[PDB]
Amino acid sequence: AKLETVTLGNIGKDGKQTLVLNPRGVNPTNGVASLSQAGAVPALEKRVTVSVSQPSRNRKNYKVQVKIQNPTACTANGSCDPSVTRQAYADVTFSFTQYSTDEERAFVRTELAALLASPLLIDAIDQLNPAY
Amino acid sequence: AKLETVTLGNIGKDGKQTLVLNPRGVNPTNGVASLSQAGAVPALEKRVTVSVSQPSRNRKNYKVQVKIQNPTACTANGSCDPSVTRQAYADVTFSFTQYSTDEERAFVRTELAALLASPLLIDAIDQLNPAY
Amino acid sequence: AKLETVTLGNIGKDGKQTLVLNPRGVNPTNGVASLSQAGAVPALEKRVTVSVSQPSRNRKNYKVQVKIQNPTACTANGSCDPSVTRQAYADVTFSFTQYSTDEERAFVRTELAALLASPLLIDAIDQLNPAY
Amino acid sequence: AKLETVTLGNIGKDGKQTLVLNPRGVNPTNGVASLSQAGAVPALEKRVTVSVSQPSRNRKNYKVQVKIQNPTACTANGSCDPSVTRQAYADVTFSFTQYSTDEERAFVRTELAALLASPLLIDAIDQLNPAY
Amino acid sequence: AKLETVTLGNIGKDGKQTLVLNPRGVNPTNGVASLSQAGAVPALEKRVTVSVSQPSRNRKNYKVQVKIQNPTACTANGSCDPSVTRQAYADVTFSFTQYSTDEERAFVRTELAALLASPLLIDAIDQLNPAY
Amino acid sequence: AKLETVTLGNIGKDGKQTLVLNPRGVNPTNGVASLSQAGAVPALEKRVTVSVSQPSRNRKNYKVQVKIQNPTACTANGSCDPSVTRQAYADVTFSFTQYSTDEERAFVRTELAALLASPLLIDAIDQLNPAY
Repeated sequence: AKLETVTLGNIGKDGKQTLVLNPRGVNPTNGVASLSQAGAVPALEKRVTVSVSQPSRNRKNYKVQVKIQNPTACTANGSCDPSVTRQAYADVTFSFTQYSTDEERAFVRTELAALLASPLLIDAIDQLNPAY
Repeated sequence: AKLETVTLGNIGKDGKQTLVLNPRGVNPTNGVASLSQAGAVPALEKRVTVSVSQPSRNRKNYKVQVKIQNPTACTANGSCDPSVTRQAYADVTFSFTQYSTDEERAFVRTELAALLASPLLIDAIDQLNPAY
Repeated sequence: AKLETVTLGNIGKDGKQTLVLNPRGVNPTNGVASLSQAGAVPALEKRVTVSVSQPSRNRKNYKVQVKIQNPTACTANGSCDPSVTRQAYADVTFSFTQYSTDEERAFVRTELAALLASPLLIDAIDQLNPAY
Repeated sequence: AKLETVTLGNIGKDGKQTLVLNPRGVNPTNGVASLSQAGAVPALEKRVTVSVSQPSRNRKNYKVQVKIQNPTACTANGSCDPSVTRQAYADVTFSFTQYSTDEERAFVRTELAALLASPLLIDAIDQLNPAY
Repeated sequence: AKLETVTLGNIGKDGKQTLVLNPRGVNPTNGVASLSQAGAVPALEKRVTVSVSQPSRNRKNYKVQVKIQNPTACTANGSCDPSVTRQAYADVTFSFTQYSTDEERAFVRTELAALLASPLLIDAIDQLNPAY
Repeated sequence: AKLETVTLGNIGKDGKQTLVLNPRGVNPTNGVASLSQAGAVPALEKRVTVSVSQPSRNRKNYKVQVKIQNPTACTANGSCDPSVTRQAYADVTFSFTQYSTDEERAFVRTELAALLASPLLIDAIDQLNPAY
């Protein structure tokens, strides 16, 4: 699409947070758009990436994949600038036949958005206990 | 969580559709919960799967992964029972340090759900045109 | 150029048809812009692609190449969504020395456009009989 | 068709030039028609060539291809007769199924002629800047 | 940034010249933006290029590099269109840790700009004699 | 030139800082002049270096290159003297034919200084986002 500044609301465990992702570049040799929460230092800011890839005689399917990467920082022992002490990642990969309709594709996008909101996925992701 | 019958609403290109996923089994040797829209014949019904997996000395990270799979069917040439004529898949994989807080995990989950609703991701998925 | 939505008229055997090509992305790893007649399903829509490529120590010449690809579809045997039952392609490849003037290049472009309108090229492409 | 003398008008950067291509032969071992602006010396005259080639069990497709070759000359250093000091080439290759209709072929030819007049294709060829 | 038309003033040995660099394209397979003083023939025009490159598990540092390339042309012996008879190149490469602040980067940028105005660098570049 | 103490003003993100570089030596086996902001401890001070190199039957071109190296120090972990916890480097490399005029070289030098002040390069170096 148009590589706007995308800004998500009603985010978080709260239900009441927000994230502004400014469009920190497009192509990096490898056809991947890129966004990131304007932060103190490059190493420290949340990120997202989106890429679509037309089918090449090799893999015959359209393939969209999104990636989230949130670093967390600690002003580690008595030092100065903070250190990244772990990262939480997420990435989806959609796969669609050349012959799929946009109604089909849109259903999959929205089905996953609804599924992430479900009580089952909340205990799978928030609480990390499995499903019995 | 508890392996309920999950029912997603406000789904679809419309914004006004709904999906009931009935809990068609749990463990299949490989720790994967499993649901499916009760449909005419096995081969023909929407699916989802959920798995979280504790870190084992090998991979040190908790890893949650969801998978969507929607067959689309055609009452193919002058025959009887319909055939699957293509499938649209999606799958996410969350990755969290052993040392991450649920606020972090829940934030990643909700950011992805909000991002799937954003205008940028809609053109990537529904319309498959990339980001410029 | 600016990746506008290009809209060609007075097209066709008629001389009286029109084609709107909406700019379905730019870079796909391999510097190829891309347009497409917004159509029912990905596999089914007309396309064009444009690429220029500066000379790199290897090939000393600027090289422009455009590509046309029109699928033609049949609601084949008593099924549903139609199948692509053939494609007609065309592609030009312009080659210009680093030392060429734009008048030189523009002449070649317009000569080829004029040549495609000529009686000789019409029997070569439309009617497929050669030239005697 | 008939290997007439073809004469292209409204050519050039101007829009107001013309090219007379006189039919300097047909077959040269390899079924290639051939034209040339009657010029001072063989090496110095603009050319075009046309070939169609019936499908042979090898390649199952009819294949038409046209080739432009315009040499540019300089009465280089205080000498006599001019030299070719570069060439600008263009060539198309059409590819059509045995099962294609002339309407299909004609649409491709006219689409390509229309496309060479478009503003986007002008910056790729005349100004050589790519598409963003 | 936005790939504007950059126009540098107070340039040159004089201190009193100006250079218009028009944005002749962006990506050419390898993520390199590109500008050039619109000149007679491609081979003959001044150029500049800019690239940033996110660190990839390989090289852990952000790396920005700018490149200048000015051909000089001679209406070479008794000919026509001139030939390029030498080029003067310059290229910078900035290298920054992921954990650097923009104040740090801005300091290096402005330090290098001030340093090119200094009396010492002028005898190194303009006059090519070393430092004693 | 004469290896003066160079002192750059109007430096920095501010535009309103200054840097004194005192001439801490010349030759170190490999013909490299050398300067540095007098700082607490060797490991901790800003640097610059300049070299010209006459062309030797090998590389036929004069080649001037400047290098910036700014360490950043943190009175890290409840210790004493600080440690260098990252460095920001920059280096240019000018390359001139034996047959270049100093006006050409001076133009490249001043062209690169103006270019570091331009709005485009500022977003490349300070903000690290590329050009679109």
